Amino acid sequence: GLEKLTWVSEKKPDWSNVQKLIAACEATNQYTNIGPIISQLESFIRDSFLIEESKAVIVTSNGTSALHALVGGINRQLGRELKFVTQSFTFPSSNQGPLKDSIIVDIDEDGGLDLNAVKNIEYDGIIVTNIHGNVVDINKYVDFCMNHNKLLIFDNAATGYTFYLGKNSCNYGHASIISFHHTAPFGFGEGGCIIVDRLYENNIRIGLNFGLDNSLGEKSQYSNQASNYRMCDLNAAFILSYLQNNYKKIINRHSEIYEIYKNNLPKRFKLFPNHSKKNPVCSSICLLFDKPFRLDKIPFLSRKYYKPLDLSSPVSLDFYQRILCIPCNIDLTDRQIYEIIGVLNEFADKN
Amino acid sequence: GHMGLEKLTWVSEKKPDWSNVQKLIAACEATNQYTNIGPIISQLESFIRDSFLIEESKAVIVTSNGTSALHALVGGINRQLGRELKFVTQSFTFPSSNQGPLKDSIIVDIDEDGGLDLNAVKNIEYDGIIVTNIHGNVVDINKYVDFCMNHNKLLIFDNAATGYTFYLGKNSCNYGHASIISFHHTAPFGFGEGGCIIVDRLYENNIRIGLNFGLDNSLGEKSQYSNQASNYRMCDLNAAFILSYLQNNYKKIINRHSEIYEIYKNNLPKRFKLFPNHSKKNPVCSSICLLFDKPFRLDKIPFLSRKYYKPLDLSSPVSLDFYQRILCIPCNIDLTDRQIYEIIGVLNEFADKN
Ligand SMILES: Cc1ncc(COP(=O)(O)O)c(/C=N/[C@H]2[C@H](O)[C@@H](O)[C@@H](OP(=O)(O)OP(=O)(O)OC[C@H]3O[C@@H](n4ccc(=O)[nH]c4=O)[C@H](O)[C@@H]3O)O[C@@H]2C)c1O
Ligand SMILES: Cc1ncc(COP(=O)(O)O)c(/C=N/[C@H]2[C@H](O)[C@@H](O)[C@@H](OP(=O)(O)OP(=O)(O)OC[C@H]3O[C@@H](n4ccc(=O)[nH]c4=O)[C@H](O)[C@@H]3O)O[C@@H]2C)c1O
Ligand SMILES: [Cl-]
Ligand SMILES: [Cl-]
Ligand SMILES: [Cl-]
Ligand SMILES: [Cl-]
Ligand code: NA
Repeated sequence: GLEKLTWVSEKKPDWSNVQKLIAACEATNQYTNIGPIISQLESFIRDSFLIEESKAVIVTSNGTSALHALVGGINRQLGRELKFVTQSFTFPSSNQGPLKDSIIVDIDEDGGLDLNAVKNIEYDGIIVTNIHGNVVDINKYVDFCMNHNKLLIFDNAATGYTFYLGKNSCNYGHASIISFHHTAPFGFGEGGCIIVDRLYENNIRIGLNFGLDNSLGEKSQYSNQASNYRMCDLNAAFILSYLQNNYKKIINRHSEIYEIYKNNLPKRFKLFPNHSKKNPVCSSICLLFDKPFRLDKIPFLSRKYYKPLDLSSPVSLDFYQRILCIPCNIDLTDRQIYEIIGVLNEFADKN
Repeated sequence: GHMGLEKLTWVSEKKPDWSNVQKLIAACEATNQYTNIGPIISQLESFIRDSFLIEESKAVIVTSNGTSALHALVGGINRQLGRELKFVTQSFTFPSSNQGPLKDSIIVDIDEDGGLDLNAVKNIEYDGIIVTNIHGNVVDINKYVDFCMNHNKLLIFDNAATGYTFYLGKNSCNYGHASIISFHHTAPFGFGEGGCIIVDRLYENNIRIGLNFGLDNSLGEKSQYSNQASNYRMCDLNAAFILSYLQNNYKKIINRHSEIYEIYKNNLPKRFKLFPNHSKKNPVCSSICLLFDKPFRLDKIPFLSRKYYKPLDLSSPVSLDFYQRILCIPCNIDLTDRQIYEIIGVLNEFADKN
């Protein structure tokens, strides 16, 4: 039964629908530099993911370029290269591009950047990762950054539809980013999205286009903080089509998969720390064993994320050593989930 | 009075060969591998090598866009050498070469041949230079090669707009340590977004793993991200649209762009010159770049036309002079010879009155 597990659901273009969308590009020859699909996808994300009016929805080439475009747009707006802190327990994106010199601190046992490690250092802002659809105690980060006059970015690459105190977690902090990578529940190919305070929208949007704004004619000015960060309308069509056809099923079924693990926890495993009242929509089901173990002991498709960016961060390393990332996708059967739980019970008994 | 020119577009009308694109992407549907180097990437990199004639000494590495080809190239070389390398770029170019890992590159003027003024780096500390082959025109490539050899400097050609201009019998992309090309929709060979790195094999591995955050899955637990890396890879969906467009069009684009250049070469309007170019055969141009003898405004030209490049440093005098004197005329496979002569008619009329 577990032989046919896949990391990602089988995804295939709805060709008739993708062709209908890109017909708009064919009619004007505008397939990028903000063609006719970008507004359609940004709208659909706003309305389907429930983003608030005080937030821009800005699609980009990938989750990484969503984070980098966000920072570059903010840097240009403030006339300074801002210094960010990120947690060790995250993907490389938050220590690359305009963040290549970001400060790396440990997480606390609740899965997010340890606020204790930024008490006595110089920084403009923090990046907190909501791990694989799970969310931190978001209001403790909002409150701290408010009291210290710091920018707050949520790395929601893997966290497009987990609700915190009645709204999409993407609506908290000054900004968040989402990934539409093929491996994300909502993704298809490559893509990213910035959810950000309107204060920064214009500088971020022109910052996808080297800083250039055609509407300014002769005073259009590049920024050395910008790049080519835009989403191509081809990619926007594939992602919008996948979302139109699947987004509601993904939300419901991922929540149901979470329910089975929550009510049938395997022996000596705990759910990854989460602070949502309703079940999170996960990119994988993250469990923590009570002690370090190797993946090669687990006899079905599984992974460990995230190898600490700084291998010296103790909680990050402990989590990495104890974590199991189980496939979570709309192809999973309840039968496969109960078989996985039975295998992990057996794993615990032998280990 | 020129409704015959009302239909001019900057770019040829491009539409997917849906059957060809669907055939290519069926490889992705079979395995669910649409990115992270799916089954189309090797096919597009092979097609570019065989079609553009890239030597076996060079890796062909596709990327998300021409800007990411340049940035992934520099980020991979930075990782291999163990430091953030200092590049000089020319003011008369696109922003890409003063962004990302090049955000602090040194900017210098061009000489009147359209490339980086080598006399301007006399007393600078730098590791390499980036020279822009403007809109398919090439610089005296061997001048730059000899200089970078004598001075032990890395040489990158920004060929964003220059995928098939030959210098001494080989594609200009084959010269220096590396070049990059753009498959942006606005590029003759482009469709949507895309880029390509042509680079000495010495750097191939660091650049390829640098598309994937510096991670190498073949190292297992020793796989290690680099702060010099990013997400720079080309999505196989994009590879399929670009490959299909190249397969159907690249030979016609080379021949037709050469034919269009030939008409301008033999019917130059009064007081305009061809942008400087050092190839023996006609270049393959993203636009026909003419220099008027005097500064002028685009709003005097009664047909679709542009100016490139606004100088990155507006205190670069040769760069500003070119900008003020340049006219970038549409060059694509939809243009009729009849339209080109109506354009030259308009530009003689412009010249006599300015
Ligand atoms: C020397 C050099 N180096 C690097 C790069 C970076 O490559 P990449 O990252 O691929 O853009 C470039 C890129 N040059 C290109 C760039 O790709 C494109 O956006 C464009 O810039 P820009 O003129 O600012 O873009 P635009 O105003 O939106 O479009 C130019 C014309 O192109 C038309 N166009 C534009 C997009 C489209 O989908 N279809 C289309 O027909 C558009 O209607 C307009 O008529 O031209 C540049 C010369 C370069 O020239
Ligand atoms: C916290 C955080 N922040 C930022 C980003 C950056 O977003 P983006 O720039 O979109 O990747 C991310 C991205 N995380 C993702 C990333 O997008 C993806 O490449 C992947 O990384 P990695 O595990 O190194 O890649 P992989 O080894 O190629 O693929 C993981 C699995 O996914 C399967 N896969 C992969 C690609 C595909 O097309 N189809 C497919 O089935 C693949 O077969 C394998 O089983 O997972 C990360 C968790 C993040 O987790
Ligand atoms: Cl809640
Ligand atoms: Cl679908
Ligand atoms: Cl030659
Ligand atoms: Cl075609
Ligand atoms: Na054809």
